Amino acid sequence: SCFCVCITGPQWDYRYGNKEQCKKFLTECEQKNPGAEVEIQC
Repeated sequence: SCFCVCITGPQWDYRYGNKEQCKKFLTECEQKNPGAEVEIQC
């Protein structure tokens, strides 16, 4: 099970899911938020 993160200033988003869902989360993070701080760990 993976943990992934998309931080945009004071809005902090997190997901717990499988690797496919966390890869999707980071792709969406990047499309919406080019400057986000990110993490994936599985």
